[PDB]
Amino acid sequence: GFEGGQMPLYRRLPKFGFTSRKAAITAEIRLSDLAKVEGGVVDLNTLKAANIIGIQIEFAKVILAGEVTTPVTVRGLRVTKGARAAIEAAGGKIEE
Amino acid sequence: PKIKTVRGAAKRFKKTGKGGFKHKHANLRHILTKKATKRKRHLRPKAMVSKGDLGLVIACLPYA
Amino acid sequence: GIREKIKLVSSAGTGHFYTTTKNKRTKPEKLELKKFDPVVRQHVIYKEAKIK
Amino acid sequence: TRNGRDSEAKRLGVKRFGGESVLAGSIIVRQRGTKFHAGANVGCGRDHTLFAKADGKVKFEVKGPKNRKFISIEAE
RNA sequence: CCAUAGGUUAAUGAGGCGAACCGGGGGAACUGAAACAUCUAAGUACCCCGAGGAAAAGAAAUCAACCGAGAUUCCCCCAG
RNA sequence: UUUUGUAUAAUGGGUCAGCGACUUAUAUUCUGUAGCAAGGUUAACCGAAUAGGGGAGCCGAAGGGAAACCGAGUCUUAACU
RNA sequence: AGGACCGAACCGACUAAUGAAAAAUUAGCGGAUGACUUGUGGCUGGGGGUGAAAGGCCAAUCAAACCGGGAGAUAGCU
RNA sequence: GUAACGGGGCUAAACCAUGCACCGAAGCUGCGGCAGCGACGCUUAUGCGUUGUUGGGUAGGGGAGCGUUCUGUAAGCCUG
RNA sequence: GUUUAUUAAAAACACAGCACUGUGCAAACACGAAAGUGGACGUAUACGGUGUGACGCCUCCCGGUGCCGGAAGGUUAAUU
RNA sequence: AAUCCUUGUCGGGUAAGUUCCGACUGCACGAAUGGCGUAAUGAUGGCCAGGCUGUCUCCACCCGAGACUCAGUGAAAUUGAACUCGCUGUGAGAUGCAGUGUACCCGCGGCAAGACGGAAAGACCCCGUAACCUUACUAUAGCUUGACACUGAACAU
RNA sequence: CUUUAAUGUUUGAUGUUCUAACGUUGACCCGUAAUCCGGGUUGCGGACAGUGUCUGGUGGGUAGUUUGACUGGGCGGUCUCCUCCUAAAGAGUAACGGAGGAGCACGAAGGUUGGCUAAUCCUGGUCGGACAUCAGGAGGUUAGUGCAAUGGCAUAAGCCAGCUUGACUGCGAGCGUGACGGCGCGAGCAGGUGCGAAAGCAGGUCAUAGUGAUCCGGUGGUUCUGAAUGGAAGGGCCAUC
Repeated sequence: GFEGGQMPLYRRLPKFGFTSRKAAITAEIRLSDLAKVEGGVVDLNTLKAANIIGIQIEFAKVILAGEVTTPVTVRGLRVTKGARAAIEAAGGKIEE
Repeated sequence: PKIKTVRGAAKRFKKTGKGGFKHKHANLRHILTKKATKRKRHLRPKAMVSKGDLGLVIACLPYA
Repeated sequence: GIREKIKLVSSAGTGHFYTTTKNKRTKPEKLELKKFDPVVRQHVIYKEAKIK
Repeated sequence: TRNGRDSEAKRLGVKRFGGESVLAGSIIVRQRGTKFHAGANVGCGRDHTLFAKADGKVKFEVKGPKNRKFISIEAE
């Protein structure tokens, strides 16, 4: 980013935003990844064990992505509407 | 050694879904009362980086 | 640039303000215009105050 | 000397010509005065910029007693 | 005045040299920043003192996050 | 060789022989190629051991928003044709 | 008597023409009891010395000695 | 140093007009050969009949090779 | 008298003399992180610095910049 | 004048004097970064005279040392390769191109017009975002100010 | 509250004296054969002096640097923006080419509704004149435009008046123009307004100059964030300097 002596593109443009420390400990979980665990019950801990989310992860959503066939009990996790619907269809249970 | 990121660049740009780069417009920072409101409004939203200076940005930000 | 700048503040009691210029030599009296407050979403009286 | 100065060229002039199909919004002419006047389905901006208000073919024509140039849009 | 300083003997140890590594005491500039002064180079080069086969560090007035870990050192990640 | 342009009276070479200049390491991207493929791959280390273990991690399969958050949507805005 | 005079040694270096010589020659020239000259030894060290001062001299090197190191400084130039 | 046709020389071997010949290049054509890039169609060893066309080149981009030393193949093969 | 060793010996430097100025002695000043040393085993008829340069006849402006003295007021640090 | 105009003007000196000496609108002398004088001194600057002379008119001869030849020894800078002529053009100053003229091959002694001869990556000039040398900026040794510390006791205003 | 006096006690500073810190480059004694040094006695000085830390001043004594470019080198001039010409009838187009302007103004000089039409000259008319104001006419924009020039402008964009805040907030199909940063034009949609009987017009001004990226901060709003937790600080987002 040296443009002769003209003020380079980065320096021209204003800085913005801030980093969220809470974003680094959240996670997104596909529907496909609910089968990868064992026991048919999906906690954070379980996910971690199954190497789906990672050790420093306090929070995790389940997104409508891929597809779930087996019935699953999602526990202590956020779920999107679509994802939730999918889970229901599969024959699964959801709980806070 | 690992490539170092240009930290300023990182601060100023965010990579998008198709490998683009959004950025905040210039000219909406001070000396505002004189600027027409419409112009200001236009400036507000984030803007994609142009084809010309894309390369430079990329160079600056190897880890994106 | 003798003509100084000022801010018309909303009498709605919101923070909202417009900003503008005025010639304080020729016009000592305060500027009061009926401008649109976008927080209340109504046209309110806006009274001149110092830009600071 | 006292004479080095000049301004940036403004790229005025007829942008779309006779018969050119235009999308509504498109600028037909940039100009200083109303060299061309706004005719049917053409708007005149604050800087006298004539622009299509409808999708169609540009149509230059002389009209009225003063014999003034008028740009219209023919329907399409 | 007593004492103490000082003085003469005796015993024990030290001294000097040595590649790098190690801990401490001091500590640049060229250079980069397309100039330059903050900044960088770099606590680098160099000088000095001391040690050992290694040194230093080390047994939480430490982390952590309401769950827990359990001195120091070193390697890969974390992460440009 | 350098130049708009050199027989140039512009540069360099007395000749021969020998030596004499785009390397290497680590990151990153794109191309080819091989592997496996919604998966791919392990690092230190253990292992006298190029095997095998080791998946700590990394990249990918989701994005939008400054962020909380939402999520095939999302941000914008009181709300979007 | 004398920073007195003329003048060899000795110290110098104004003019001249000319490698044996990285400053000399020959022919003349100035000082020659003094602020003179010379032997031996000593001391002053680099932004430092010394300087009757020319940026002079400090080992044939001086508007900042030499040697080694930072060091393959940097070189948008050849 | 002739030195203001390149020279000899020229009264046309000068100039104008019309005409028909010839010379004249690495241009075009002829014959032979090589290579690139496209078309179609073979029926294949992934190239072949062909058939168009292209092939001056600095910076520079792309493609394909020669040779040198060393490791394997090699206690092989060549060599008094 | 001195001077650019090696293109300048001079009108340049020095000089006796003159003036200003500092310095009371643990002197000013200078070399030294300092101890100390020079000044000087000197003491204002002495020592340092600056300029001028034998001898003779001589030698307006304090607004500016310095230095010296003053301290009434304005402004003014750490501190509080 | 250690004064542009300027070889100022007048005088002296010379046959003739931009210099010299003496005098009379200070471009831009001037009083201790001293003014004006000044005997003596000076390898000091300028000017004039006497003497003297190959300095010169204008060179001549002679004596020695080299140069030349013979024998012995034996360098150096330079060097793309040379079968290395003149002229007029051309190409920006031609041994090398065009046209033309001249010229048998090779030494030796001489001369220096050219080979943009040799020598030193121009010293001038410019350029490029080194070095040394003020009321530029920024610091800083030193000097100086106060506050606290080492630092205590009385008494008064 | 204005203003002082009384009794009780409390910091600030100001000199005079002291003697015990501290100084002594005064004297004598001892270590000692010793002009160093130390100890001892003593005189003088004395809480000063002088040292450390902080602090203002001074500080080419010394150091590190900077000292623009264009330019038929320096000096002079220039450097951003707007108008015209050069510019070759789309756009664009150079010169130390030829000519001029800008670094604002305006709460009306903006919006809208209603109305109006200029310069100059002639003739007549009190003071009144080349030139005020008023009549009659010619003229036809030769005038006007807040300011340069160009292009515009009578449906006036020129001149008067009435009511007003659209010089609105969120957006924006689609275009123009730039290497980019950016700059510009914009019908329509939502909300809420003003003028008009209404159709409609209004997101500044006849248009084209009146301007400055980023960083760093400042002010107001905003629970977006908030390093154990609750807050806060700081950060973000919107507005603005």
